[PDB]
Amino acid sequence: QQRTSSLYNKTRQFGITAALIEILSAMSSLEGNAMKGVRRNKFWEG
Amino acid sequence: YTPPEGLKKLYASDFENSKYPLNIVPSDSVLFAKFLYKAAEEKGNFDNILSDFQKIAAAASKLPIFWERTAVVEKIPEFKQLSEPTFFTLVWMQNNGMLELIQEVAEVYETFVNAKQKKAVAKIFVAPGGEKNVEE
Amino acid sequence: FFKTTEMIGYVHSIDGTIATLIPAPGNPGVAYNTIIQIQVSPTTFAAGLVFNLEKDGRIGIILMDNITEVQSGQKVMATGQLLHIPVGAGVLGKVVNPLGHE
Amino acid sequence: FKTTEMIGYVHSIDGTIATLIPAPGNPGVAYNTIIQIQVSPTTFAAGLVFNLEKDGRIGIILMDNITEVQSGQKVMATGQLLHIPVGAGVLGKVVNPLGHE
Repeated sequence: QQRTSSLYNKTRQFGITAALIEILSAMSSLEGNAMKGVRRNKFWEG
Repeated sequence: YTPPEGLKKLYASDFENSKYPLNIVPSDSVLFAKFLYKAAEEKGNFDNILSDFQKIAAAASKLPIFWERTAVVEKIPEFKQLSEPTFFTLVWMQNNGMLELIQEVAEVYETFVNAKQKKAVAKIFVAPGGEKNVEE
Repeated sequence: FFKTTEMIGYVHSIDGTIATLIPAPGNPGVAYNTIIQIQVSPTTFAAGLVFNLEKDGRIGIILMDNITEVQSGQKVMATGQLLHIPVGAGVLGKVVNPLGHE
Repeated sequence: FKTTEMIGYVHSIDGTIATLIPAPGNPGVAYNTIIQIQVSPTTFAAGLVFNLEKDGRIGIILMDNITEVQSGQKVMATGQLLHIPVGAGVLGKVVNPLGHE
C-alpha cells in the first residue's frame, strides 16, 4: 500500500505536467506560425 | 519627415484591394510594391522608381555591413536624391524594420511594370563569364 | 519541340529532410500534394512533395531523395501531377523504394 | 567593474530577466559578458548577456538590484566575462557569487 500509493502520487504529478506541456507547445506553435502584417499608421507624424 | 499630400492620401486608402496588372499573392514585400505602383501610375512615370532602386543598390554596396538594422534613411545622403514615393516607402520600411526587403520589393515592382507595359522577360542562366555568348 | 518544364520558384530554407520554397513573381504556381523537382544540377533533380500552401506564397516541401545535394537558391520545377509508381508483374522478386526506384 | 561605453537601454523586465534595445549605431555587446545597468547615476546593477538577437536586442539575466531596474535606463558594457577575487585575501569571509563581500 505504501509502494502503490507513491506510484499513484508520482503518476498524477507527471500527468499534470505532460498535459500542460502539450498545450503550451501547441500555443507556441500557433504563435510562431502567426505573422504580423505591415503597420498602417501615420509613422511620419511621430 | 514631411510626406507629400498625395502619398499621404494614398497611404490611408485601401489601395491593397485595387486592380493591378497581375494577381500576386499578398505578402509583406508585395504591399510596398503595390503602393509604389499605385503612386507611380497616377503620375504615369514608372522608370523613376527603377532609377531609384538602381541608386539604392549602388549606394548599399558602400554602406557598412548590416546597415539595414541601424538604418536612418533621413540621415543617409545617398537616399536624399530619391523620388518622393521611393523615399516614403523606405521610411515606411525603416519604421517597421523591414529594409532588408528592398531587393525583393524592386523585383515585384519590375514585374508589375513589365506586365503593364506588356514586356516578357526571359532569364538566360549562364555559367560565370558566359554572359558574352547569349546567341542561341 | 522543347522539353519545357514548369518553374515555380526557388528554394528558400532547408531544415533537415524538409524545405521551403518562395515562388518567383508571376509564375503558374504549384498544386497541392504534387511532386516537384529541385534542380540540384543542370541534369540532376531531387524529388519533393508539396505539403503546405501558405498565404505568403511559400510552399512546404517534403524531400525524398538527394537531400545532401539540396541548397538554398536552387530552382524548382513543377510536374503538376500526383505521385505515380511502376506497378505490374514485372516488379515481383525485387526490392524497391516508395518512389519505385529499384 | 570597468565600463567602456553605452550599448543600449532597458526595454522590458519580466521578473529576473530583461531585454535591451540597441543604442544608436548598435555598438554591440560580447556574448556571455557582464553589463552594468545604470539604475542610479552612481549605482550600477549587474547583468549577464545570454542572447544577441538579429534586430539588435540583447537578452539580459539580472543578478542584483532587480527591483531597482527600470525600463529606459542606460546600459554600459564591461567587455569582459565575469571575474571574481580569489586568493588568501578572501579566506574567512562571506561573499556572494559576484564577489561582493
